[PDB]
Amino acid sequence: LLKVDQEVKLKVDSFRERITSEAEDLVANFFPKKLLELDSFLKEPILNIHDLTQIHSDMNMLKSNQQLVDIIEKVKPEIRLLIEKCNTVKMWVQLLIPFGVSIQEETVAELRTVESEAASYLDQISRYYITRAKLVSKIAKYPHVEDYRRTVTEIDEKEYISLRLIISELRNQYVTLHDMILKNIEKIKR
Amino acid sequence: LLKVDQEVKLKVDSFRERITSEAEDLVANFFPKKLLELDSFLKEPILNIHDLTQIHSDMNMLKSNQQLVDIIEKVKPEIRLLIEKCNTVKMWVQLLIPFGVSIQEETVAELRTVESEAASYLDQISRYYITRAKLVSKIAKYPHVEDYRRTVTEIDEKEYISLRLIISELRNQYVTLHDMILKNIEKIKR
Amino acid sequence: LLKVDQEVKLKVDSFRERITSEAEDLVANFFPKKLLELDSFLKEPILNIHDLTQIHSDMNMLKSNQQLVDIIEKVKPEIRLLIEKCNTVKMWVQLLIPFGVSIQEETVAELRTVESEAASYLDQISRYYITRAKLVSKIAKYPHVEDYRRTVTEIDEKEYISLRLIISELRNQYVTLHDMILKNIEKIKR
Amino acid sequence: LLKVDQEVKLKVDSFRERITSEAEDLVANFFPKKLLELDSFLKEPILNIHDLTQIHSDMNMLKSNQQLVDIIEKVKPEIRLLIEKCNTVKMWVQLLIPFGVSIQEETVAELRTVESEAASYLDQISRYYITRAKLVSKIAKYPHVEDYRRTVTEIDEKEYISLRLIISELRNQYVTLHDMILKNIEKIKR
Amino acid sequence: LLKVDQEVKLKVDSFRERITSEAEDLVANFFPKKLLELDSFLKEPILNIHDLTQIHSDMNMLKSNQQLVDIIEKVKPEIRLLIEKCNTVKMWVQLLIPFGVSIQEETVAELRTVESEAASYLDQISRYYITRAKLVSKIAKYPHVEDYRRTVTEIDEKEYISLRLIISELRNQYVTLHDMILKNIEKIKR
Amino acid sequence: LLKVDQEVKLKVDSFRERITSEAEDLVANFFPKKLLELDSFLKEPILNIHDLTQIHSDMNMLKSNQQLVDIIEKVKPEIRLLIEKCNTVKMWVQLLIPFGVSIQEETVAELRTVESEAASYLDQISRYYITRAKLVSKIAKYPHVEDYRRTVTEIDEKEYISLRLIISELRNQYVTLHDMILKNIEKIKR
Amino acid sequence: LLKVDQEVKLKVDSFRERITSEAEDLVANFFPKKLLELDSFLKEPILNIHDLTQIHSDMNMLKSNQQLVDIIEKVKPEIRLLIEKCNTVKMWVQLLIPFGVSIQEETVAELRTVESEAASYLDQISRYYITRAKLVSKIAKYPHVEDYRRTVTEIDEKEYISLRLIISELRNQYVTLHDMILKNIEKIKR
Repeated sequence: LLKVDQEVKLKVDSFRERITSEAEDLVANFFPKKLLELDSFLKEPILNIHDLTQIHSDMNMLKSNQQLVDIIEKVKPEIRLLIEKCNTVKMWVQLLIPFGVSIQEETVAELRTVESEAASYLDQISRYYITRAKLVSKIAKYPHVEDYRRTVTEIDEKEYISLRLIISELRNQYVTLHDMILKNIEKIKR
Repeated sequence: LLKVDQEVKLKVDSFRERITSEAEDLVANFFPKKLLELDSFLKEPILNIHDLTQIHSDMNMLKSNQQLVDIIEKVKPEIRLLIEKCNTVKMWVQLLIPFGVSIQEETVAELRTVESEAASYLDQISRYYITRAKLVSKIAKYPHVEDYRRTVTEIDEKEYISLRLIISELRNQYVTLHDMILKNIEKIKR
Repeated sequence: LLKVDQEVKLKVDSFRERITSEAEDLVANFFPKKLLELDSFLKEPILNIHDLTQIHSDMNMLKSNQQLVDIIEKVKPEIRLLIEKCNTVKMWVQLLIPFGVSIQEETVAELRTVESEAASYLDQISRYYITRAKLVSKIAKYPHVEDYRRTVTEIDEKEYISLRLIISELRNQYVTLHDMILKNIEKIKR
Repeated sequence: LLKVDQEVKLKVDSFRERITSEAEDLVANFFPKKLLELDSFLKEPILNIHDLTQIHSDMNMLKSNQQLVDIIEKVKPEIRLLIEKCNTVKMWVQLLIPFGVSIQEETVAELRTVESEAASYLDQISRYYITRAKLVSKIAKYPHVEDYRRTVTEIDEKEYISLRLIISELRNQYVTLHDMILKNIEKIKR
Repeated sequence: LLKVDQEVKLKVDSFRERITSEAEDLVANFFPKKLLELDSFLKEPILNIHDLTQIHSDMNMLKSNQQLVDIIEKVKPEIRLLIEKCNTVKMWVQLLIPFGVSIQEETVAELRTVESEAASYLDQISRYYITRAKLVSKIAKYPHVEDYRRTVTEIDEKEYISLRLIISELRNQYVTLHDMILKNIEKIKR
Repeated sequence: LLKVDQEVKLKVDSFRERITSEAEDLVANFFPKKLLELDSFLKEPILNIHDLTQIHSDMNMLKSNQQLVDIIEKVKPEIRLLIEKCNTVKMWVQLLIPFGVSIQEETVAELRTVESEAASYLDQISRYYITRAKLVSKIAKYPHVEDYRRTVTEIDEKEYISLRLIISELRNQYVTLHDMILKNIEKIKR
Repeated sequence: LLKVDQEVKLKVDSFRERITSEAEDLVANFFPKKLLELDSFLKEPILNIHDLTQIHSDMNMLKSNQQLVDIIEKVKPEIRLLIEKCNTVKMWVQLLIPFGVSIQEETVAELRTVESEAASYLDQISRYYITRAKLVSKIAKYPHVEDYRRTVTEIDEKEYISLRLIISELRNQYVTLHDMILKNIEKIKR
């Protein structure tokens, strides 16, 4: 009835071994290394501006806020890395064969939530660009209304607080995931 | 009261046998073969670009991003295959006659979820085209606003990360489904 | 207090007998006959095109996709038949007088779900026409944007995969309903 | 503290008697009579057209589909009658004084659901007119797009299947309500 | 720590006595009197028109339906009275000091629901005016489309069935509330 | 590890004492005083108009309804006072240290609901102004449609019934809150 | 299998110590200091205006309300500080290793809710600017409608009550969080 070609099965077994090796190295070495790198990034001066008047840009309908754009470019690669690394670790947890079954399900759900939240971060950076564009377009059509000029300054300041929250939250995820997977794996294995 | 013509019943029984044979071959041979093919596809250079500056396209309102379009064309057939193959396997699980009843219901629900998620992937590729079109149309109407030019570059980069996530997720589904159906079928049969 | 004219009651009893006879014949003979007809329809070449480049239509804002329209015309009568036949069977289950009561309620709920899903299929065919029309209208207003031309090709391809899914799903419903009603009726009757 | 004028109380008691008499006659005689009338209406040729090409109307932006309008005019009075008759029966169930209390609550909830569904039927007939109007208006603004012409034909065909479903469903409600109220009243009274 | 001026407390006690007296008279006398008045109103010829062709108004974009407007003016005061009277009774139930506590909570919830539903009735009369206005405005912009003329006739007929349902439902509330409060108060008091 | 500067702690303790004193006086004296003031306000002639024809304003697109605006100005300060006073009382309940714990949580939830409802009242007054403005703007663009003139009269009448409901509801909150906090505090303290 | 480089582990341990020290100082000293500062801010005259006629600004489409803008500028830094400080404390609670486990989860959930509410406050300040702008734009297009002029005055008054509610609510959070974390930490540690 159901049987597998030995040659195909052997090649599949190598895939299982490769995923396991990548996951063990990622949790043991990559996750800790990133926590140190992100903590230093928060300390850097660009993400620690005391007064938000400086981030504001000057217009007469054209230039985007250059200071904010540069911060976004540094943030985007880090969000992408968490999404790619998390997917590999999640598959390793699912592949592992085990009370123990319940613990494994909790770990997969927790990893799944981190992946979904990361996508939200990428989406919010995209939403800021479209929203700022609509308001900047509005200023040209109705020059006299002061509030339209005021809203564009507010959207720039809100993004700065938000981007710092994303970097801190990604650093939080690495330490929390590292500790949780290490404690849970011993129970899941047995 | 209720009785069936023998000739009609015999022809129906052949349909039941045909569906069962296709399902056993699909789980035992097709699902494993695809996992190997998709894993190689991820390794290929086009899906592994290190810097997302290269994927960006240059405009003066016309050409779509050629590099992204080519990647989408390769991804679409694979999503279609999972939808067609999953439907045949789901019917086999429903047809099987069996604690055992509960296990069978779990398998049908799990297969149903994979089918619905696959449709979502096809929908997101469609949404990207309509959204990019609206933003490209906006650039022509309001040339001066820089943010509108910035949003179209962002939508191209977001799609690249998303398409790679779809290929990895489809590879994840094949290994997870193969293992789950094989373990569950022994219990369902008895 | 409450009593019924004998002449009116006799005519009502004939209605009850007529509905019962139609239902028994429909489950025993019509449902099996349709499963065979639909399975052959899937095998036919029009619903099995290997490459979706062929289904694409050529425009300079006018002609709809002729190949897709012809497939839709064949699909619509089959969806209509399931809705009409299911309503008659559902009334027979409700009329039957019976643990047994719970089984009867499950059957009515299952029949009700199949009826609602069938209406969804008719609605999706309608939505495709309105959506394709809006996008085709957009191409004329903004000729230069390539993405608008690309979206109309994508909507045609998505519909082809969807229509085949509807025919396969209707075939799935007939076999599942036939088996479920036959097993459940013995328990419901007793 | 709390007491009622005898003259006012006597007049109220006559209202209670009148509602009870109308309800007993409606369930015993009106509900059965309607089931016979609606069953004959379904048999009539206008509601049984084999091919939906005939219902389609011919345009060059003006005339509504005459065949569909005539069917709607016959359907509207029947939906109105169920709403008015159901309200009187529901009040009788609430007035009755009684395990028995739970049975009474189930009957009121079931009667309430039938009343709400009937309102939905009246609403859908209204929605078809507004939707067809918008699409017919669109054809004039953009004559070349064929899909806009195709959608108006589809909306006419969908309505025909829907109107027949309403007549069959109203016939279903009468038989189901008649049987349920008669069985439940004996328990509710005691 | 916490104590109240005797003079202020005495004046508050008079408020409590006044609310109690108004509530007892309203449930014992006002609620029954209204049930008789509304029942006669339903019997009156204007609310009982057999054919809905008569309610239809004739236009060449100007006059509202005079017959419908007159019916609405009679209905609006009655809906307002239920809202004002119900609020006073609800406060009396809350003030009463008492198994008994649970019964009191059920009565307040039931009174609260009647108050909210009454507001819905006032809202629907308002919605009809805005909706009819938009459709009448549409007829002038696009004279040729017949369906726009058809929709305005349909909205008038739907309102007539709805207004009669409101008057019957308000009559239903008075009898149901009268009976429920009288039965519940004895338990709540003890 | 964790310790507090004595000087800072002493100043914080004075804040705790001040909040407690304000709350005890507010529940014992302010809440009762307001109930008497609001009850007299309802008795005043402006809020008791018998016929709603008088509130209607006469237009030829300009003046707002003066009678309604004056009533709104009196209502707004009272809604603001409940929001400010409720916040202080809620903090006192949270600060109190205690079966007893559950009673305290119920009181905070009840106080929180009253605060949220009060904000809704302020929002509805704002919505009326924007909605009336849109309809008044519509009358000028399309002078002939009578229904647009009719809707503006209806929105004025609906607001009058609504404003009286707000004043009565605020009076209801004061008596209910006074009684509930006094009964609950003895249990919470012990 | 899983092991960590000693040098990397030592650097991570220093991160854990640094976060713990910052959290203990923040709860013991920063949270109490802020409560005193905010309480004085509420006492200041600008946030205590008796009549809201003064906050209103005079227009002939141009100037924003200067008095309101100045109040917003003072409020924004305080909301930002709570978001940044709360994130550090939340990580300390998660890092702590412990009935005790349940208490820790409650504290993290409570801290998470305070962080989300703070973001809502920043969002509402942004919404006021966009909404006031749209209404101010409307006044210019349609000068005659008085209600549009009335709505802009109402939006200014609503914001003043809202900003004072934010400052009071932030002061409430500091005292509640300080007390809760101090009581919970002893149980969480043991």
